[PDB]
Amino acid sequence: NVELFKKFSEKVEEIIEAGRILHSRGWVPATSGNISAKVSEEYIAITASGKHKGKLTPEDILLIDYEGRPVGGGKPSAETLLHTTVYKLFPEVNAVVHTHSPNATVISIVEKKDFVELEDYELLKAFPDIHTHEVKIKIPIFPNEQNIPLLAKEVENYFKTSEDKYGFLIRGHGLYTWGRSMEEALIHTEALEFIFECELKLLSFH
Amino acid sequence: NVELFKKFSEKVEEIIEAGRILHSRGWVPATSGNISAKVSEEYIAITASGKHKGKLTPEDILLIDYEGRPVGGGKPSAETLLHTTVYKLFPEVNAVVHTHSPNATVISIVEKKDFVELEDYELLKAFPDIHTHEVKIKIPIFPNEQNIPLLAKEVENYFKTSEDKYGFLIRGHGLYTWGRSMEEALIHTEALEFIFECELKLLSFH
Amino acid sequence: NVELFKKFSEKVEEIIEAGRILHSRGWVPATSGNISAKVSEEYIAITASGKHKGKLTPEDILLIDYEGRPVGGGKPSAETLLHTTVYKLFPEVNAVVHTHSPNATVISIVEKKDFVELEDYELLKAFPDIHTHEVKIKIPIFPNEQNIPLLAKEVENYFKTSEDKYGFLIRGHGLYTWGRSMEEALIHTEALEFIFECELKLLSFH
Amino acid sequence: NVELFKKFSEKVEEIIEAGRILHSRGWVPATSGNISAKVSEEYIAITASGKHKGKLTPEDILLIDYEGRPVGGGKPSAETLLHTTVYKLFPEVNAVVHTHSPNATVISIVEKKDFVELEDYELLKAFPDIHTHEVKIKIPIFPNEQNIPLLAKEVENYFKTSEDKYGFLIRGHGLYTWGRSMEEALIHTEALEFIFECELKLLSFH
Ligand SMILES: [Cl-]
Ligand SMILES: [Cl-]
Ligand SMILES: [Cl-]
Ligand SMILES: [Cl-]
Repeated sequence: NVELFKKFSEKVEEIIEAGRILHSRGWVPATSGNISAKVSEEYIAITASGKHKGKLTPEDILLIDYEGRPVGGGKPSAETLLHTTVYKLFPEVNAVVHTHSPNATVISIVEKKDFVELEDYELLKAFPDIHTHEVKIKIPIFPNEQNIPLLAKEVENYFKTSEDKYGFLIRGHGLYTWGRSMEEALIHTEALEFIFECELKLLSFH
Repeated sequence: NVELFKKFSEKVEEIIEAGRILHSRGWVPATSGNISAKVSEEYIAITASGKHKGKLTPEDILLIDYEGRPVGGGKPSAETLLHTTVYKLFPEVNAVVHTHSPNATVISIVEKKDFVELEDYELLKAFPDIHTHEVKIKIPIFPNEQNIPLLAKEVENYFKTSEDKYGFLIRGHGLYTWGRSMEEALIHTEALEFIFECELKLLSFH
Repeated sequence: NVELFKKFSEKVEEIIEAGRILHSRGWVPATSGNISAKVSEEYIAITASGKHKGKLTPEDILLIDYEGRPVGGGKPSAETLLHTTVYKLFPEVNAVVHTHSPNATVISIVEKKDFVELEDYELLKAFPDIHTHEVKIKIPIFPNEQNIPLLAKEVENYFKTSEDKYGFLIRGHGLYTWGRSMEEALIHTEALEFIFECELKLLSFH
Repeated sequence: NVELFKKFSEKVEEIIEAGRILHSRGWVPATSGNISAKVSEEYIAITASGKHKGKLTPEDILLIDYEGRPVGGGKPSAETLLHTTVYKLFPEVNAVVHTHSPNATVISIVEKKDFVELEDYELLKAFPDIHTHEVKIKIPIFPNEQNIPLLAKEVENYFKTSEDKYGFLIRGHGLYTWGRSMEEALIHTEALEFIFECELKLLSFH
């Protein structure tokens, strides 16, 4: 079976910790959000969807394949499909974080354009990874597509053709980001959650 | 006397902890709110109304009957009647939480409709209990009925005939939720408090 | 010299703790606010005005008389006069807390009427002391009177003739409350700070 | 080499702590902001720009000269130039703090005038250092000048000719303050961040 058990357990502890941190920020209320971490080139560790991310225990962490399918046999879910999609788009990514903050939810409902943009040299330093011809951090907003494979399709199309790879928003579902490490993903989450705060606060005088 | 003393003491510790958690969220300011836990099919443990939920001690926890009456003889109160009402409506419920957050209070005053609604698949996972023909989490708002038995009446009528059983709001009094366990009730409280946040924030641009 | 030293030291520790609690709430930013505690019928312990209430040490606590004068000889200050005023109005009061929250400051500037009112049975339980013919918690707002003795005069007149004795606001200076114990004062502060939150939030849609 | 190593290490620990405090306030999200401390009349310790101020370790602290140049040879940066500028303007200053809060960022975008003002006797006590003919705490706003030496020029001109020396804002970059000690700088930061809160909240009803 190899040393998967070793890496899996490490990701379990990594995810439980990430969950306590997210919760302390008010970004994963009452079961919303989800967290995943790369176990190996064949398996991913992902938080069970109905569990509160702020009180995880080993039993709440599931092991799936790059097809979003649960190793112990099963059918993929929207969340499981969406994470694997991220892993496939960015081979360097080892962690995916989905938050569901009040600001993200609200922005998902009032933003008329299909993206949120800000331009913050200050915040760019959080994405030393991304090289682009712009200085504006951009966050694409995807529709609440009930058709999962199509939603995935649009996300792939966007990121395959876009220089910016900060994260994305799915209206009525929440924010998604990722990183080469859980630390990098959390940092990205914070950066984006910050933008959502400014974006709205602006639209409280506009 | 049986092992009531055993269960009572466990609920005391459960309630004091729930109170510290609620307070840390700013949901039980200066004595507002109240917490109750099922001791047995004949008794309920409830927080004394004039005590700060964030600094409870065993002496602040009262023992009442399913009639809202204080075991040591006494006359029921509005709060005591309202909780027992919840216990009677839902036999599976073992804990009731009443919060009084700034958002809930405000919503109690500005919402024109008699309910708050949102629709959040994400948040629905917090109510694995409820099965309905809708995807919108709904929260009924009841009037500041001075006539307690009538208020109770309306709450009973609503929930006896409604598929949704998330919680309810009493204008000028606060939010009410419940769960099969204190943990489940707290999680529900968070989910609903989240909706109140988005609801208002929306109405800051509408 | 008696056992003043005993009581003084107890109030020192009481005040330092009250200060850490206030600061954690964001109610005493950068030196604003002040805290006082009754040492005896002849002396009061009060926090030095230029010290940050969230990092007090014994050296930051001053001992004054019921005349606001610093025992070691000196001339009274506005703050010292205002607290002694409170102590004189309410003989049962042993602690006075002055906070300076963003909400209080803002309310001090936008409220057109000379008082803030709310009516919250829920919050009334925080003032088991006050008996009145009303159900609305009321907070009088006094002008930024440069003439200290006149400001004091108006405060005395108000409370000598008013049934409500929750606390008061001095525009451009901050909120004031008190209690038979520091715990009671802090609880009152929270109750009033809560009202300031709702009051404004309302005026974000009105 | 002298005892620089002694002082440097002390500033390292001072800066890491300041960073944890700033982060807990939500003022240095995802790498934004920066912190510096005077090591000697020839060297300054400054936080690396791309590191998260809330998770600093000795390796993230750089040593530069009063010319903003990195001792180990290198070319100055905007941040490094801006801090040294502050150190040169105020010889008593031993610490510089740059925050990047949601409020500061937002204010940087909506404030039409080139400064923010408030007038708060209460807050003035936080600046026992500054003597002026006014009672209003003033914060000058400088443009997002890509031309660094010119930005520096304007900042110097302002403070060389202004009685107020509370701090300043660079649109799209963040708030800057300083103090004779890190504690004094943090206190100033809080005072200014408070004003930004009130300023906006006002402009939510104006
Ligand atoms: Cl807003
Ligand atoms: Cl709002
Ligand atoms: Cl507001
Ligand atoms: Cl606002």
